[PDB]
Amino acid sequence: STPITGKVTAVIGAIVDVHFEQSELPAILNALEIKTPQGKLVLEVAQHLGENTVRTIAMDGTEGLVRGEKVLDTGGPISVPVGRETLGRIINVIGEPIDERGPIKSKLRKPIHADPPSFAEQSTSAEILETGIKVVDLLAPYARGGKIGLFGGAGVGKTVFIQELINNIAKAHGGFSVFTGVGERTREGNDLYREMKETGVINLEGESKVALVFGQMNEPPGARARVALTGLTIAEYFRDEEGQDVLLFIDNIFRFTQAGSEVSALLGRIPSAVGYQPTLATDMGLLQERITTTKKGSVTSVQAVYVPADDLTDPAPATTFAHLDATTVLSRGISELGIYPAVDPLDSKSRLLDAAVVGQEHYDVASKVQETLQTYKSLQDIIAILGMDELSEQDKLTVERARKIQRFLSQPFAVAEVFTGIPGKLVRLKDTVASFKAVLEGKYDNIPEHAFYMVGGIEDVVAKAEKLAAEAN
Amino acid sequence: AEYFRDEEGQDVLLFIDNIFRFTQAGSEVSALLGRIPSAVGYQPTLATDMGLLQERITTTKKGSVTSVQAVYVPADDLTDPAPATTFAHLDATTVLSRGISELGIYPAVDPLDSKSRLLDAAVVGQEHYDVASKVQETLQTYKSLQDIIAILGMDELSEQDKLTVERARKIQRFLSQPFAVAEVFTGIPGKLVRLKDTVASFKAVLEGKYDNIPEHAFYMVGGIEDVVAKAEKLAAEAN
Amino acid sequence: AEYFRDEEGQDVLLFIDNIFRFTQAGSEVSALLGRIPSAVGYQPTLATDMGLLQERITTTKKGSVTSVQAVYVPADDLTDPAPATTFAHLDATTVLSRGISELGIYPAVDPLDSKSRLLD
Amino acid sequence: KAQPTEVSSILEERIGVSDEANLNETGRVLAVGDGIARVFGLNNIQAEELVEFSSGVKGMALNLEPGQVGIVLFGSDRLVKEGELVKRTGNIVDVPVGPGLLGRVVDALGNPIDGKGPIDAAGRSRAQVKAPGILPRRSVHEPVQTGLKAVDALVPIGRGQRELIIGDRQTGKTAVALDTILNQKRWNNGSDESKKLYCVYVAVGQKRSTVAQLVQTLEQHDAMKYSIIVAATASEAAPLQYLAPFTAASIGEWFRDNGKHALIVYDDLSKQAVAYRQLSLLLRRPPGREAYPGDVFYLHSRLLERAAKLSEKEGSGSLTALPVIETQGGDVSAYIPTNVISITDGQIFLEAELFYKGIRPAINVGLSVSRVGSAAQVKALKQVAGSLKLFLAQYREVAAFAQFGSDLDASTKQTLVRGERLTQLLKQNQYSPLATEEQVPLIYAGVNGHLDGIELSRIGEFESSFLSYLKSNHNELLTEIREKGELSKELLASLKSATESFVAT
Amino acid sequence: GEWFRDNGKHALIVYDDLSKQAVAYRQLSLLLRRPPGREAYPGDVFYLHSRLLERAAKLSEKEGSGSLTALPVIETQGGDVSAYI
Amino acid sequence: QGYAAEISARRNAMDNASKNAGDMINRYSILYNRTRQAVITNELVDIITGASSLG
Ligand SMILES: Nc1ncnc2c1ncn2[C@@H]1O[C@H](COP(=O)(O)OP(=O)(O)OP(=O)(O)O)[C@@H](O)[C@H]1O
Repeated sequence: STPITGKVTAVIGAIVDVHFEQSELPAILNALEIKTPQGKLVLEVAQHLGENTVRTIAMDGTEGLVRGEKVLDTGGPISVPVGRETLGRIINVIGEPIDERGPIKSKLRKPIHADPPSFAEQSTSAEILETGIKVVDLLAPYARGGKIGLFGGAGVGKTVFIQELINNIAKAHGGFSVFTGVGERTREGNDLYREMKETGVINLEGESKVALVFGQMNEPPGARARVALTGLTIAEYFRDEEGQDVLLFIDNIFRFTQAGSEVSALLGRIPSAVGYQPTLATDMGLLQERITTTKKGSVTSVQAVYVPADDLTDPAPATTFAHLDATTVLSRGISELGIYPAVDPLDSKSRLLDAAVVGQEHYDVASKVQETLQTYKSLQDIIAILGMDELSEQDKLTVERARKIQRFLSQPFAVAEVFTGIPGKLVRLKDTVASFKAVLEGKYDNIPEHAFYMVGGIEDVVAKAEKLAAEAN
Repeated sequence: AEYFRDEEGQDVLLFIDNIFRFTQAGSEVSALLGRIPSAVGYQPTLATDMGLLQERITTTKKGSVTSVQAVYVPADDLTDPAPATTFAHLDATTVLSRGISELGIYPAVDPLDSKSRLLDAAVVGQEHYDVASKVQETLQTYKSLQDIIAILGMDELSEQDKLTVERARKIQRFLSQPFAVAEVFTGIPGKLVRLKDTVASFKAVLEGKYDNIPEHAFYMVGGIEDVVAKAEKLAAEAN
Repeated sequence: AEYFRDEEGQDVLLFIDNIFRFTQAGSEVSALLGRIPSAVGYQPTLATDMGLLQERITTTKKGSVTSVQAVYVPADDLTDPAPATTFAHLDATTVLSRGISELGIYPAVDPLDSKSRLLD
Repeated sequence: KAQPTEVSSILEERIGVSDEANLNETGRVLAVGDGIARVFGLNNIQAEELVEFSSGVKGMALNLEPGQVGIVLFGSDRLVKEGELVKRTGNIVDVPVGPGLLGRVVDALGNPIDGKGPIDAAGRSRAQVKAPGILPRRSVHEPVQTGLKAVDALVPIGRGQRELIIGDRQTGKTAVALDTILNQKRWNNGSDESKKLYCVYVAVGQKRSTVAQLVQTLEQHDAMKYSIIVAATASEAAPLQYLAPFTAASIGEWFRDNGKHALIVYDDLSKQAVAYRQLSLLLRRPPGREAYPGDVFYLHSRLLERAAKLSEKEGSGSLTALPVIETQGGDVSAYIPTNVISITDGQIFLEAELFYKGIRPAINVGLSVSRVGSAAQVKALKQVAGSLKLFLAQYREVAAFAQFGSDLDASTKQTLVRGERLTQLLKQNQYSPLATEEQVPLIYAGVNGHLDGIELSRIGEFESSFLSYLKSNHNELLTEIREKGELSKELLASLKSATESFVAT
Repeated sequence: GEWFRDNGKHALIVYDDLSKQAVAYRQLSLLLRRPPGREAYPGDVFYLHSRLLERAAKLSEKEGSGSLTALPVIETQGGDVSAYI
Repeated sequence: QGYAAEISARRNAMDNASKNAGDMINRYSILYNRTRQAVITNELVDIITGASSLG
């Protein structure tokens, strides 16, 4: 109706400046379009420089641009399509499908810079998100609508772990998954998408249970400092429209921090500490406080954290750790022992590992498990040095118990069914509590250690015990 | 102060706390006074304003100004330009380490890094100079051996070195002194310990006349007679 | 040196010290040339000026130049770029070391880092 | 119902202001980027005056120039657009103060976020009030009974004694002041106002879920009837987080200048320093150490100086402050804490390893100290804890000494055993404050070696057992400690008998 | 290399190095008065190399299965990976 | 007997040495991280300050 035509005046890398005609100025954080021969180019108003002239940052490559071209304003911020159409589509930060499965025929489109929910809308007690995985639901329980710091490099089945999480949420709570690769390696994004087709969480014809947003590495920092907000808004829709518990998976928060620092650098702002942006706490808080538990539902966010050059006083992990309620560590040593998942029991900790949170029984069970494994790990020196000779009946009992738990932490995966053939088990919480409690009491010390490797629960403990007794007979 | 130094011609005790706050006030406005920021974050007119402040703090032919100035150290960095500039203006340095205070040693004066334009053998007496010289040698020896103590301990020393470390650690606890002001932190009456008794005390310690007495009886003590008294109390109580 | 190489056709020895004063003095004025100060306190035009100085020092098919360049290392830091750029221009690198001089031995050469391209 | 429309329509009647709406302030906005805005005009504006933009967002005009004025935002710049109309309030930035603030949860401006309607304010007060001079002060002489064991034992707090709580991430820091507020339920249920003590908690830069659970918990234990929560969460703008503790300090001054006694808790000043350097770097001002502007010492200085004990000439008000500093890996030599340590009247260090050993509270006694707390300790506690800090430092001396496995004499092994008993003694669960009458006999048992024969694991049940023992039986002695706060020799011997009775089990 | 890659062929490229190339781009941006970042580098220098190295890939059989493979060289300083580039 | 006693106390001393060395590594790693962050920050200050006094 009213084309707000702007003119390009300055192109400096990813920085674009537009002079508008009078009284036509869009507000900050609005999408701006330029019809390129290669598609459209998107801009994002970030600094009103006065003189009817504003400063935006790019969302794609800025080659071949003539200053003075017509700039189309969208008025609002970046609208991204939301809804059932978005499941199983590969979406850019712009909102366009790039899986080449045609256009997304979503009904609604939502602006990405929505406000966080109010203090009155905060659910005043974090319950435990029942995942389905034994070790997670046992040791570092996840808040329904909480923050999860996943550590660990690739090659440990981290993608296998997170696909198993997707299926366990789909079976357990029925909420959906939104994955967001900020700065994801495009080859590895392709291998991820191909696997997610093959493991069935993406069904190209049926119901894919997940929506993908891949801000690739070759995109300017203006893209990569907004890919997270795109995936955020998509998850916020499925929370606040469908009333669900929706899981937002983000990799990487540290590449997002790099993107925000580079955006603040290209805008000529003075850099702060470590070379990070000066708006670092605010740039974090605009991402974190839009992830919460409403009364409508919750968005629980799991996000990988790269520790930069192995330092924890680095302000980007020191900022991220001011929001993570639960940690999960995929060590190599656990995967070294052929254990699926590769969860370190000792390091993966929660702020909700408390008797007034999980009940007194679950707390005491996890307490005895951590104490037993801590004593076991302390003994692991003289186990290899001196042997079981130095173990008393106090000790070799606990050593045997911790071996039984260490096999018993292993769980079959519904995603490693084309890999191992053993079907995974959506292991419930109340089964898991009683199973580990009966192991902590010693009611299955007669059962061999091997009858615990990659099992579902205590019923599967009894079943595998009887099966291995029959196979030994 | 300089009025009473000049008009009255008296002896003026000038106590300043904190002189670093002055240079910090000179720093905070200088960015708003249009100056280019200098080193670290301080103002460019640091040493000049420091000089114009210090050079009015002097002793003329008319009067005598004895000034004592506390110097805050930013984050225990003595290579900060403000205290490093301040060292140029002082006659008698006295440096407080946090690590010495963490050993409960009060006051936490570093025994090495304190200096004086005084302490000459033709000024303090030869014996005083010699005693302080041997004390600094002993404590420097201990601080040199500190890393091997941290790795191996006192067992992997030579016995002369072991005796030296023992005597130096006796000296360190002997340095601490009960304060009448900090009596609410101690419950202990303050110790106004005279000079010559202190000299003879450190003399007898360097002579090793009290090596039999354990280290704890040296801690937070007055004169050497008080070390004798505290060793008597420990002998009668610990038994 | 270029004259006695090309216009003469003769082997030329060349003894330059200090090559570090070149880049140093470029940094000494480049701030007052209205250039934004780059890394370490050097000029932005480090590798270009070092390249244009080194690449005019070569052995051609017209004549031979043997280059001997004594290079200053500030506070014995090889990761300082103004020494570290120079490694790319040199065949026979020969490294002194202050810790070896603390043994009093002369010439206090690092036997390790003083590599060669002729060590075939 | 329609009564909200009634109240809102009375406010529509006020919306009378339009009949006298001749603002001498309105001016166009020149530019507005990177959390700042240059506005032309406003030629009768005041310094640090509150203004309000046309999009409803308020702002503080911080720097005045011939030609324009630079006004900081109090929100996102997404709402403010260039060229708009900027009305000034006519006021230096003030906040609502009054008794009706109790129970409510507000922003940095007193606008409530609890959704409980308007604020019954008794007035408006400036943010950057001068701290009181040296003459309307008094040295602290009244205790602050925190309810914690080692806190009230070793580091007593005067009414107005500015005591730092310093620690690291997830190290039980917040729970300390939380349980202190929960201890104040004893006298806030009471009637004497000089015994009463009012609580203001200032959560800045944190998670809204965390603040919601905290407010929920304070409603569960019913601390809310004397609580005031100031929320400056991490989603909000950096100037809000900059500004909010000054506003809560003005609230504490409102309580203090009414003669009353009040407690403010800052959590945390660390993120406020982050917000302030975010401001100053967006002010293009040069940083100093660790990229902070050099006035950041003056910032927390000028904040915390507005908290002391008024003299009787002023009505004997007091305002006690509990700042929280998150450090990085147990460092006490970063630029930000070393400033705060130079300001506060003492330290409460929380070692990460002690809480890693589960010892909650994780108090490092060797670092934690108060300066003038001994002048206002409870007199009975001052009687019974004189050897206590000495014995704990003594046990700390043989703590690192006993790691070598070498056997020792009965004196040092005695101190070892009794200090182990005292170390395992001073653990305390969250939401479990202890009255002074409750804290006295545990100290009296711990001094006199009665715990030594008891098992080290048995101490935790022994505590509650001996407490329920005395509450069942020597309840008169508990009332004596409550009434006196001071143990006579007869109370001492009766206490000795009452201890040694249950010490026989 | 992309010419070979879009011929259904196999190309190995070896960049040697990228550190000098980053220094050159740093010099160009600093003399162009763009605001510097950590170690005076530009912000988009990561955006430089990410725009570079993603041009090497392995194509589809639909495309013809071309392959570009990259061997970049990073000269570290003092054996450090914590340096920015 | 004194030979075995020597090797016992020697093994004890090397255990204590490994423990003390681990503790001192845990201190100096934190010192290293603070030093590295301070160096990068302080040189970035001079980078900005040169870019601060432009035309
Ligand atoms: N006495 C105690 N009893 C039970 N739990 C405790 C106690 N002290 C601390 N904790 C535990 O310590 C954890 C951290 O609490 P708190 O928030 O006070 O730490 P913090 O260092 O303040 O963390 P943050 O600074 O992030 O708020 C909580 O999960 C709490 O359960």
